[PDB]
Amino acid sequence: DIVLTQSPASLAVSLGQRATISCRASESVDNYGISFLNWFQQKPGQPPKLLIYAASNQGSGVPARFSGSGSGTYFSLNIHPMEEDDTAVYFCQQTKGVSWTFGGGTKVEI
Amino acid sequence: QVQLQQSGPELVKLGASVRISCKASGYRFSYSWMNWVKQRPGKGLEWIGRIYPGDGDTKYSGKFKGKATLTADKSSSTVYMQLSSLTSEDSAVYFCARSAYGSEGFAMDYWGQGTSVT
Amino acid sequence: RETWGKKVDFLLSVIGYAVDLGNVWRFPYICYQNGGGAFLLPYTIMAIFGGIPLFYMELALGQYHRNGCISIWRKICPIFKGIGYAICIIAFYIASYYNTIMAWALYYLISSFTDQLPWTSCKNSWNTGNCTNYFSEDNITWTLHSTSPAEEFYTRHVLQIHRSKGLQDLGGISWQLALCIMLIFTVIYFSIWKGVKTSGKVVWVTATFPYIILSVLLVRGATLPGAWRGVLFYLKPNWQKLLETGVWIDAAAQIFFSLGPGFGVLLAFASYNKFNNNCYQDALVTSVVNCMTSFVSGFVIFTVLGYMAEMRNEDVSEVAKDAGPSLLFITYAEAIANMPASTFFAIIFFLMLITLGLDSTFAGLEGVITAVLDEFPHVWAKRRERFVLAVVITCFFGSLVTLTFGGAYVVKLLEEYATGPAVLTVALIEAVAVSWFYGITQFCRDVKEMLGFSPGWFWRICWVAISPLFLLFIICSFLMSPPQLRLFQYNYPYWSIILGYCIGTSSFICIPTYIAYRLIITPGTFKERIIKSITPETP
Ligand SMILES: *[C@@H]1O[C@H](CO)[C@@H](O[C@@H]2O[C@H](CO)[C@@H](O)[C@H](O)[C@H]2NC(C)=O)[C@H](O)[C@H]1NC(C)=O
Ligand SMILES: CCCCCCCCCCCCCCCC
Ligand SMILES: CCCCCCCCCCCC
Ligand SMILES: CCCCCCCCCCCC
Ligand SMILES: CCCCCCCCCCCC
Ligand SMILES: CCCCCCCCCC
Ligand SMILES: CCCCCCCCCC
Ligand SMILES: CCCCCCCCCC
Ligand SMILES: CCCCCCCCCC
Ligand SMILES: CCCCCCCCCC
Ligand SMILES: CCCCCCCCCC
Ligand SMILES: CCCCCCC
Ligand SMILES: CCCCCCC
Ligand SMILES: CCCCCCC
Ligand SMILES: CCCCCCC
Ligand SMILES: CCCCCCC
Ligand SMILES: CCCCCCC
Ligand SMILES: CCCCCCC
Ligand SMILES: CCCCCCC
Ligand SMILES: CCCCCCC
Ligand SMILES: CCCCC
Ligand SMILES: CCCCC
Ligand SMILES: CCCCC
Ligand SMILES: CCCCC
Ligand SMILES: [Cl-]
Repeated sequence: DIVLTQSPASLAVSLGQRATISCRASESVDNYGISFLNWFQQKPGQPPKLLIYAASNQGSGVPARFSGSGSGTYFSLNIHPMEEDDTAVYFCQQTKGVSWTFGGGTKVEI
Repeated sequence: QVQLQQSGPELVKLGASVRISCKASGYRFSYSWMNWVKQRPGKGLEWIGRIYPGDGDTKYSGKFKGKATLTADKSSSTVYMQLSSLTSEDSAVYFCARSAYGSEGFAMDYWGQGTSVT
Repeated sequence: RETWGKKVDFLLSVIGYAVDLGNVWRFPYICYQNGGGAFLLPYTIMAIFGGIPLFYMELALGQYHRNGCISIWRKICPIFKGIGYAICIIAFYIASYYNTIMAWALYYLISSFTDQLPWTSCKNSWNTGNCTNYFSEDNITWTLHSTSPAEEFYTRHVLQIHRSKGLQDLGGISWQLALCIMLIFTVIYFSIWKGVKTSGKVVWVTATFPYIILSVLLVRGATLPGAWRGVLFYLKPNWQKLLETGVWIDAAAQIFFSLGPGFGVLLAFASYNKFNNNCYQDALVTSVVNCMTSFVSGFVIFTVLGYMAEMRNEDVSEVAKDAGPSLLFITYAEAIANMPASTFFAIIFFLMLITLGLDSTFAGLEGVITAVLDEFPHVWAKRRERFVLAVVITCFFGSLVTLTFGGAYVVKLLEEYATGPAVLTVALIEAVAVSWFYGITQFCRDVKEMLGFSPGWFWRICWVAISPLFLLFIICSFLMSPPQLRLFQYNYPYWSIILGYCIGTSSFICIPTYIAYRLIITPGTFKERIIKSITPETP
């Protein structure tokens, strides 16, 4: 399996501040131009919800607040317009071969 | 719209076995994978395995290769999962996420309500 | 009576020679691109008109003069010596664009080692989307923008074309194909390292399995439902497309590519080990066997295409609309995907295809090595090792543009721009030279002296005004009609025509260059220089 770890542990919720979440993909490469990696969001007591797929494209029913960037090994997420509603846990799953595994998850709470 | 439901709560008995179903509807059944994740109370998500409807492939994560049995049924489009040798550790919530239509391979956000066993 | 003595004798020996890639892959694609049935009659007409006489003339020249395509003109016409350089450039372009199909076949054979063939389903193996696998076993409807798993596989795994938006924007280089083309070039270099192959025993082992496996594939396609709908499309007269369409150019290109005249392979391979040994009875039989093999291959391809069209419930000429050289790796893949022993038969088919491609490319690269050694025997004829390696490196460096992500946009360009018009004008020039400058009477007397039988009235009139006039008319029709193509929802840019015309010119410009260069070294006035350069060089 492909080991995927997240460097951050916990952020601070603040109005009008940028949040940066990165996943470690030291053993990973792009196959056909699209990065096999997804971004999820799971609220406390709610099932997980798709946020950003392929790290570049926006999912279904997601506002323009979350914007993904990066390719290859390092990835990033832009949560610049963070309000009091974006308090949840974001995971990081890769879909390269049979290696589907999630990450540690970073909860945001001030 | 693509509806996706699951079964109700169950009881984890020492040495017994359970069966969790996942009835999907609203799109092509035998065209996308059916993921199965595990989430312990307090801990994070944990992938178990995948199954493609149509007797094509059958994959697992590596830690549930002997405790999970994914069974498909194209008659009613209800994917099953039979666990074996349960214990006090397998008491978690099992979801049912439908994979994408190929290249992207992401979750189509059609997740179930969760089968919280106890 | 039905003695079948002609089928009895010499057939088991001629059938082992006419095995090239220009009849199993080039003929079906050309026939389907212009419609089946309406192409067979112009094909055989152009063949009987200008492919057998030129074949016999090249064979006689190679048997009598016994020299390479660069040294042949030293005893016929010193002015038209640039034909050798033109043939070398044409062969370089071939080896630059011909090895791509071999690399694709090798990659397919490598990927066809698992028990589950990737061409059966597209259940998100590597990169898929908008798939339709269940044709009739589940009885589902077919809608627009639907592609079979074979086409998606060929377009997304073996030739990643989605990375490049067109010919004007080329991506990187796929190492998965370079690692195979390097092994192919190494195997090719290890086979022509010495160049000693006249009557080896490898033909009886590499030409017997291809025929039996082709017959097995034929009977498998015939035992497949939906085959009768493809036979009628392959045997339709369609006199409308013959009148004013312009199918003669593709037919002539296929004839000159499958037969051999035009690439200097005959004059190089026939100038040894044979001298006055039952001439006039080999070229015709070889051409007949090649035409029969091409017809069998086209029949198998159309039999598979008929089933493919009956499964999709669409038109026969609408299944592969913009598909070019990918007609093999789709129809053959879908046909093998329904056989009981799919993996073993696929491996055997790819192995025989690779061996046939190797045997066909070993003769193309040989017509240039033995040709330079006859013009410069004081420097290159001694080494025999530093020249073949140099030409292999040159052909490998030139075969890197076709290995790009836009491979389908480069192979389709050099297919009818570097082989269609160039080979045609080279053959026309050499034929008119041998006819007028060397003299038809002298050639007829030489043939009668070297064989003991003068050519008939049909042969003495072909090289005069039958084949040259036809070639000139085809060249004029090709130059006056836009040869613009279309492939994968993107036909071509505007500068593509200019690029193709420039590519087809750099190979032909050698003849006028040598014509304008030879008249400078020889002294005297214009008429004196012409008279001195017209007569051949004396030993
Ligand atoms: C399968 O479906 C996809 C999604 O509609 C098709 O992709 C698009 O192609 C059509 C024309 O073929 C365009 O009009 C759309 O704008 C394209 N979509 C996007 C997002 O660019 C695809 O062509 C279909 N067929 C296949 C993949 O063979
Ligand atoms: C597709 C196979 C075509 C074979 C065509 C063979 C043509 C043979 C022509 C022979 C002409 C002989 C003329 C003799 C005149 C005395
Ligand atoms: C991973 C196994 C690779 C095996 C490659 C075999 C290549 C055979 C080439 C035969 C050419 C005639
Ligand atoms: C999928 C990767 C296939 C690699 C095949 C390599 C075959 C040997 C290449 C040797 C090059 C010198
Ligand atoms: C009708 C278009 C003619 C384009 C001619 C381009 C130049 C051809 C000669 C190139 C020599 C290198
Ligand atoms: C298959 C069509 C062949 C037409 C030419 C037949 C020639 C027969 C010997 C004169
Ligand atoms: C940008 C267009 C590049 C075209 C290259 C054509 C190469 C043909 C073989 C030398
Ligand atoms: C990413 C580019 C990979 C290129 C592999 C082939 C290199 C050949 C160098 C001569
Ligand atoms: C269903 C019709 C099959 C026809 C096969 C013809 C084979 C001809 C071989 C020369
Ligand atoms: C097109 C080049 C040949 C033109 C005619 C030459 C005739 C030479 C007769 C001796
Ligand atoms: C309508 C006349 C077109 C003439 C085109 C000539 C092209 C020569 C390329 C070398
Ligand atoms: C175009 C090929 C030139 C070969 C020169 C060999 C000396
Ligand atoms: C001695 C083998 C050389 C192979 C060269 C491949 C480009
Ligand atoms: C050798 C030809 C076999 C034809 C079989 C048709 C069913
Ligand atoms: C000995 C290597 C020769 C390379 C020639 C490249 C054109
Ligand atoms: C875009 C890559 C071009 C390679 C050219 C090699 C001669
Ligand atoms: C033997 C010469 C024949 C010339 C024919 C010209 C049409
Ligand atoms: C249908 C075209 C026939 C050409 C005959 C040329 C002699
Ligand atoms: C490429 C043309 C060269 C003509 C002179 C050869 C010596
Ligand atoms: C066709 C080229 C003719 C050159 C003549 C130079 C005197
Ligand atoms: C092929 C008959 C002549 C067309 C111009
Ligand atoms: C044929 C390319 C040059 C070799 C010396
Ligand atoms: C069909 C054009 C002929 C020019 C000689
Ligand atoms: C017309 C070309 C002359 C080269 C010396
Ligand atoms: Cl042919």
